Amino acid sequence: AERPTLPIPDLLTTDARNRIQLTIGAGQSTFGGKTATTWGYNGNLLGPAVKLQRGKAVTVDIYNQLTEETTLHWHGLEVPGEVDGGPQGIIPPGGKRSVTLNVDQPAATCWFHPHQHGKTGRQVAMGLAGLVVIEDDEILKLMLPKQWGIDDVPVIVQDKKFSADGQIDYQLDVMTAAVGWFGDTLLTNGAIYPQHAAPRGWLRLRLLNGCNARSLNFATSDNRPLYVIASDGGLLPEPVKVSELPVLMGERFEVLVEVNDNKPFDLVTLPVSQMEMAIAPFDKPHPVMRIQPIAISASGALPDTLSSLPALPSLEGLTVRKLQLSMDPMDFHHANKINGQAFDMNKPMFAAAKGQYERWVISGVGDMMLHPFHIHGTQFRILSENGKPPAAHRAGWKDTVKVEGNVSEVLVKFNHDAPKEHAYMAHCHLLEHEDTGMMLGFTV
Ligand SMILES: [Cu+2]
Ligand SMILES: [Cu+2]
Repeated sequence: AERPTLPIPDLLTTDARNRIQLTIGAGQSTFGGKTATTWGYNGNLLGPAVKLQRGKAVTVDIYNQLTEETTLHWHGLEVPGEVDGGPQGIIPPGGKRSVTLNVDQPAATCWFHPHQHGKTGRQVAMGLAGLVVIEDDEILKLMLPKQWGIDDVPVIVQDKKFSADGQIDYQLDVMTAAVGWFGDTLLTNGAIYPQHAAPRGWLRLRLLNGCNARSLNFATSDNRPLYVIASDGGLLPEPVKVSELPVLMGERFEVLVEVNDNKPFDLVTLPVSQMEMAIAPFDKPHPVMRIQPIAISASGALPDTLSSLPALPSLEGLTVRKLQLSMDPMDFHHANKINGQAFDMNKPMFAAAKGQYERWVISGVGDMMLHPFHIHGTQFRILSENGKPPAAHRAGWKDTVKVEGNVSEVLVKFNHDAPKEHAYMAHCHLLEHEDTGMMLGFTV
């Protein structure tokens, strides 16, 4: 048995009447010979890549065929509260939901997943995640690698814990609420250590850390560089060459990597400093996927310049908001907090100004856990990350910011409304923390 081929999510576009159908359902997937019940969008596991065009409205019809309630959140999309599919956007079992997305942001890889209050971790663990590929008039002029599933590939990396029966083993209990749900089976687009057939020249990887709790650190088996071309919210001004790429839960980077000879190399994840994430088999470099070159040459290029990043404005005069994350020293369902309160679906913590720059200061000072802090409804600028100026590859458009025993500062603006009944969320994207209170709503 050769390694399995990397599964490629289907590139899903609008039909005749500008509609997209998404069915949330249960099926079966096989993992190392053993069948398991899994959940998928438009299939058994994970989901398709929804492809939107900047400025072209589309309607998404969502059918919930699960045995519990769900929501469908578009992680990274600047859309109104009413289509954002946070915990208020309940779709009951057997239920249907329609949403109009009017995409009004630069080209980027976003994603979608459940946001059910207290169940998100379980619902992502069982298999639900999809991709969103935004294109605009600018990115297509660049001549990047762009053959979907050939030289432009999504890489959804996820660990799972299985019971001896072969079934996914999720439980949100008093330890998971603290440290997060993780396992020793690493999945790459839902496959174990797949291989991807790549043409000579530039391979474009759209990396997503789709793990509940585990952070990742991408490198190559032979330490060839990754050229970072994009972050969560789209293109950097120019490529940032790195030898390793840390990626928090819920973050996307797009990287070019060279396929310059006929020899296979792996994309790996390196050991991380995170409570209990460096236990074997993550105590050494762990293979993510085998890149197998084909003698085909690909025309994609690494442009010396990608885009223009607008100047930071003056920070004098801007509203400051302080967000203190805290974990109850020892009811575990409400142990994690922001500003001393566990998520109340009913009571938004504050109202942001529409179209007005704000500085949000997020503080994990008082514990040493990793909190990838995610704000809905915006692509922001990181001003300070964990008490340093941001790394070059992290200094563009971001929807997540590291908070780990220190203080981060991001420049935020909300171009779209979110009323009380469909508030935006701001939360830790360690899903078990989210599910145990580490989240607020806010209005616009
Ligand atoms: Cu989000
Ligand atoms: Cu957290």
